[PDB]
Amino acid sequence: REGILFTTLEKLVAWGRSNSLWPATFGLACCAIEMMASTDARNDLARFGSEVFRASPRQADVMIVAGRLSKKMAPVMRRVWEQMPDPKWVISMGACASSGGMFNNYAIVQNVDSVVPVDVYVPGCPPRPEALIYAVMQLQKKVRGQAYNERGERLPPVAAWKRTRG
Amino acid sequence: TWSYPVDPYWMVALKALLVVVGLLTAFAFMTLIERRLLARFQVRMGPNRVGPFGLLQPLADAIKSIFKEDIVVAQADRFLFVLAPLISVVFALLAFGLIPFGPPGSFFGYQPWVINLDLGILYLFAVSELAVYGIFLSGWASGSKYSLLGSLRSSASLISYELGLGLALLAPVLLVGSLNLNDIVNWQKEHGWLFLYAFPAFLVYLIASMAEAARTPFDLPEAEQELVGGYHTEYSSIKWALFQMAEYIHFITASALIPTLFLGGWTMPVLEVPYLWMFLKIAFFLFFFIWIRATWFRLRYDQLLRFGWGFLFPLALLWFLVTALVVALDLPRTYLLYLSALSFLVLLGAVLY
Amino acid sequence: TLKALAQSLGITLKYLFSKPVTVPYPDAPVALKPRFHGRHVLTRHPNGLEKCIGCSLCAAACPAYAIYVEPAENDPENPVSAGERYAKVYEINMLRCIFCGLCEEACPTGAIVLGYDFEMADYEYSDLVYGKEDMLVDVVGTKPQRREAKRTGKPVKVGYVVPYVRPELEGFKAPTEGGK
Amino acid sequence: MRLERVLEEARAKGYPIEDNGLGNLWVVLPRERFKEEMAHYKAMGFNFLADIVGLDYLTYPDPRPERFAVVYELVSLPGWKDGDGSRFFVRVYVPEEDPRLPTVTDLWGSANFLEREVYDLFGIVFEGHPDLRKILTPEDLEGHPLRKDYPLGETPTLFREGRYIIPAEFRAALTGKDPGLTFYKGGSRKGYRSLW
Amino acid sequence: MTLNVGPQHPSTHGVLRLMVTLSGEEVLEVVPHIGYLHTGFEKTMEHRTYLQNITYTPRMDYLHSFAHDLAYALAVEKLLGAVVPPRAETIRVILNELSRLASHLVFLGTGLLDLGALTPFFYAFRERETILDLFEWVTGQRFHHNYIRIGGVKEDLPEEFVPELKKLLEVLPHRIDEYEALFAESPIFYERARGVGVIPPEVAIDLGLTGGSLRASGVNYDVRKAYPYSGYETYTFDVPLGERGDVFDRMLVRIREMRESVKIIKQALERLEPGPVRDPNPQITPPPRHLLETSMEAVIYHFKHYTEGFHPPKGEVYVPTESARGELGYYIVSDGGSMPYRVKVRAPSFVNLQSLPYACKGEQVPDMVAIIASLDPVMGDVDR
Amino acid sequence: MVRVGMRAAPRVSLEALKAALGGLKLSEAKVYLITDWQDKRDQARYALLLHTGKKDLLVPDAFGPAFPGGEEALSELVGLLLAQGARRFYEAVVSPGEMTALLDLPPEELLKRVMAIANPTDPGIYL
Ligand SMILES: CC(C)(C)c1ccc(CSc2cnn(C(C)(C)C)c(=O)c2Cl)cc1
Ligand code: SF4
Ligand code: SF4
Ligand code: SF4
Repeated sequence: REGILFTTLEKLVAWGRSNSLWPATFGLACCAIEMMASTDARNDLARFGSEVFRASPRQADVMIVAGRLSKKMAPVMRRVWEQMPDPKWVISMGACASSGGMFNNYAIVQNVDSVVPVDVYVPGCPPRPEALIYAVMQLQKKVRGQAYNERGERLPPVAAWKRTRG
Repeated sequence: TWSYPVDPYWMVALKALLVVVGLLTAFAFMTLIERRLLARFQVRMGPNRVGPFGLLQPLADAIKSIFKEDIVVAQADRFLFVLAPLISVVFALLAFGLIPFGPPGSFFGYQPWVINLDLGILYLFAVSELAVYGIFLSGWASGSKYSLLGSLRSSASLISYELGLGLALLAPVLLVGSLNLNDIVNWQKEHGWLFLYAFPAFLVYLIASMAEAARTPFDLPEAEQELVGGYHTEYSSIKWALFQMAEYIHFITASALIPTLFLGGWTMPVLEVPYLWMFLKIAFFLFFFIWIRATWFRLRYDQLLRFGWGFLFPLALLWFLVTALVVALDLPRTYLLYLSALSFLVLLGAVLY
Repeated sequence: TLKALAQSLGITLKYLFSKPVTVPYPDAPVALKPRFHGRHVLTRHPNGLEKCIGCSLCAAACPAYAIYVEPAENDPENPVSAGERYAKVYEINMLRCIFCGLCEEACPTGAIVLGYDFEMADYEYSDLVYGKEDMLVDVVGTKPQRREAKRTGKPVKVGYVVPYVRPELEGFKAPTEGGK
Repeated sequence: MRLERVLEEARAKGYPIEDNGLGNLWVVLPRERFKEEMAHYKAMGFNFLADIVGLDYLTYPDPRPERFAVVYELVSLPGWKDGDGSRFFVRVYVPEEDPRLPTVTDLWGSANFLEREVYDLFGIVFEGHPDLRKILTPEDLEGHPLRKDYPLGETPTLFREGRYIIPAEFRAALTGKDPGLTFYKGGSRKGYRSLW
Repeated sequence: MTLNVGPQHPSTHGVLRLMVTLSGEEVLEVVPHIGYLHTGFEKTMEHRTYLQNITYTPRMDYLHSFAHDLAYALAVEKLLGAVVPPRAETIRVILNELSRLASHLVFLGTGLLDLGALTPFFYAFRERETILDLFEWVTGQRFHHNYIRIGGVKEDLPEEFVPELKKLLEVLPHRIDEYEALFAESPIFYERARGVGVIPPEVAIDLGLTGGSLRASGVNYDVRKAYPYSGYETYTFDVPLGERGDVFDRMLVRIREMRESVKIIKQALERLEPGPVRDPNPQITPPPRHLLETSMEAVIYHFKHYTEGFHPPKGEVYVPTESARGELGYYIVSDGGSMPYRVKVRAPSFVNLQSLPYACKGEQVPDMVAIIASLDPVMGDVDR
Repeated sequence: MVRVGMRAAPRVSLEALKAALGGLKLSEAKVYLITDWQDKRDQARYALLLHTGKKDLLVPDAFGPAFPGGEEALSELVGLLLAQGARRFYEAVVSPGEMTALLDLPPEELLKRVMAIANPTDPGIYL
């Protein structure tokens, strides 16, 4: 029941969800290859708990928006995001997803927070694979409830808990 | 069960419960070991993380698995959707008790095994059919024909090789003359390592078990990068875990049975220690099978069915008929050693062209 | 051609016993080349004067338009830049920045020059607009790194190592080849 | 070689030949003669259709005959049966209020997708197309992006305290018709070309 | 079964939608649906100075991007007649063949993983990292590197680049020969690839399938021989070809292309003599960074070039090149302004994709994956 | 295209929008919530452009929490659009200097600009 209502139990389940981040592959653009390189045999996102990679949205919690989110893919991704279990986290990978990138035009959503609740933002073009590990570590200590912004605020464990989805 | 004793029923329940929880912890740590061995295969190293040895990552994964929004999909069957994992798991756990882990009493007083049925291989075969049952049933229940075709692939291929399993298993019965695994094991103690007599059948059994979810048809199928498989794609929290668990238990059950019947299920001529040799041979078959997992491609379920039907089953039935010739005329047992050695030399020397 | 299955097994095992190749970031620092495109830095002359003379060439040549420069006049008594002009406001949106290097290539004083840090992931958009005093060469680390050093009591640890820092990065503090 | 024979065939037919000193050839065909001429062009052995590029000449400083101009690229593979290697372009202007052009689907199937793109990017409808379905832009998108009267749709870049930028009013680089920040543009910035 | 292999699923690389008209386990015909990544490079490029568009060029075909960089550079140069020093051109062809190696590595890793086993994805992709390290050495960027310029290249090579490159040129031939020993005597990959993928050269030509799979159908049609631009006239060159268009011959040709590319790398690097790096014509190349403190004219040219840029003559241009996916080119219309009037890209994978319903027609459902991977599509190229 | 409501009057604009909306079927209509300052929604102001396909409707920058009680009106508004069958919600980001003049442009220019620049939005962020 939501991972709450005991001081030890919420710490425990937050620990589990933090290190057991099961990525949901959503490769969009050239960010995708520097995403996969965070799993190659120089630098693997295969230690923290993300070795296995369930392409299914019904089985993976972290959605890595790796590339430009073109508008014709937005509504589809929409349902794909709703086709995730509720304990889900959404990372915005790359400049084109986090921001509009250099493609300031009619074609691209200029910030993916519009359609999906973003957990962590990561600048870069392409973000070095180790920066992707840094972003998942950021998300790690966020879902543990150990993350603070520049204004001093603690951030909720799971973004996408605060939106009247519909 | 002429020569084997019986523990009390409460001890039967205790031993069954211990076997189940052992299978749980075992498949978890074996998922870890498979990941790390794959890593060694592909230069990349495994999770030096949450452990030290990673041996606490499975607990984190399970703790996430619960609380993971076990969802009842709309447009799906209310009942079968939830019910099928119970079949796939239950009828997977069992069919492991028969495997002898030692002589009677080597369980610190009572019994290495759980049950020693008179007709064992039939029990294994019957409950083996039910794993495929649960698989394709889950494939249907999703109400997604996307996964449905994968479930059909599963059932078709596994059932073909499941038939082949019978023609494989026929032959050693002629030598042993009993359908209890323990008598076969004692035979392997006396005459020695049954596979020396029936290596081809062993192959067509081994290869058959490769089709039974280990890998390489690998049209088991899984969703990844192809027409999605059955028993997944709609389950979220525990039922998906239940399916992966049952498939891995089927894997380890085959990887333990193969040394049990043909090779030396424990019964070692050396040091004759009850448990360690059996566990070591299980782990050996695991190492080879994982080598195959991260070393061989798919067979597409078309060439796989053609191969199973045209190659495995005629060969297995022919070997059974030959063994039946020798047993019915019953004069030698050496003739089978000679013919099996020749057969192995054929299936091996034909490669190095 | 049945031999190839056995050969595949063999090569996979050969690579099995070949244990090493990987680097465990962040436990092992990534070796970055001295020319890497990283977090911008604003550089100072030896005199202590800042190099930026606020000429808006980095903003004009910025193909992503992430650079905004509000200028102001040097105060002769306590000057900040070397000329008669300095940059009162220099903010860069790391989410817009595509890491070209044109800002460096146009900077006539060598003030704005790409750095090396890549550990810049943060949670909020409006916090990813790095400011002048968040990129000056005086500082040691990225914004989330500094914030963690405050909320943690633990000093900043950079997760990269480089053979050396370029001359154009005079002053840029980094681990250098192991001399320390 | 077949390019030279195209030249000797067309020049007698009154088709102007546009050439820059770089080695690229344009042959301007009118609307009608286009179809049968290019049918003969395939019959001449022009296997390979590389490009179908749509052009909006609206914002070009010098005026042109028509707003839209579609250019096909015909080639002959050097390594096939009779490989010359002749590659050249065919330009055909298309009216702003009459975006008609017969397809070359019957000759090449390659123009299946390519022409569709021009119907997506420009208001050009290609007659004789198997299926003119919008390829790239979202289904609910209204209009044709690449024509100059269609906005690029820029969105401002954001900063800390109310400070923003609108790029189209920010860009210092000048297009052809923008006279510049001085009274005018002359010399090198009205066109510059070095002499090898 | 009009089955919808939807966008990005199941793990269909190169986000793409496929409506497989299919009864059973065969493939009647697949109706493709693309456009899921169209960002508008042909449009956004009309609004960036000639110097800036080099930042838009690589990011479209993000695997073999240096073909984009070089094609755009050559088109603009021919438009304004700039001279690339021989050392600059040689470095350009070195980087071109190197990114070709990286591209083919990624392509075969993705293909092998797509159906079958996962393992060999790593080793080849491993080399990519090393190659990337090489690039990170010179361009300071993994990919999307902004190095090339209209006159030539941005700046010079460090002393540290050549040794790492020689080390890789020593390890690569053995590595590639290992993959080929694994592959050529294929046990199942033979029964998986040799028969599948009917590529009649007539149809591959009619659909313009240039992406290296046409030479698998036996058409020796390569720009490196057909239209030498960057000195390939000066290289000892094997142009691999396939007898019958299938997956197997395709893959073998691509591997031999990798080895010959390594040989081209050796050849180019060996002939490397000191010299200049780009056309010093100030309208074409920004002033050298050292005399910014000496001349007014220096400040004027630097300022104008980095704010306005330069204005090439009124005219249209095109130059083709050979990408890891076939014939590429830029139709660039310049109106005498500091920004190009229009930039159209001949997207090789865009025209090459028309051959999917034909190719996968009658093949199996699983083989529809390999027959896509055999084509090596990059949807950043296609949607564009 | 009609213009109803006025600047900075969430309740008047909302009630006029209820009345003028009626039983309009929005199965293929498009809703553009134009705003400034992409990130900071905490103090955001919102204008609305409703393109039904057969006629269009404009409401100026009168919605959003930047006005007192503007979020409650915006909540009722998005709930209303969702009730009538709307599926496609869009947000366009324009400069504050644009937003005011934009409502004085001809219908064709305003509508073309907005439909060109739109960002698909999750309506949940405004509920
Ligand atoms: C399992 C991994 C993480 C390796 C995985 C993750 C995601 C995908 C599908 S995204 C994807 C992948 N490759 N490509 C290329 C450029 C190679 C064609 C794409 O264009 C796209 Cl869009 C596949 C595999
Ligand atoms: S941020 Fe760069 S690497 Fe990532 S999708 Fe955008 S252009 Fe590609
Ligand atoms: S590197 Fe960043 S700040 Fe510099 S010109 Fe490019 S986008 Fe602008
Ligand atoms: S180019 Fe350099 S001197 Fe000019 S405004 Fe930018 S940082 Fe300052």
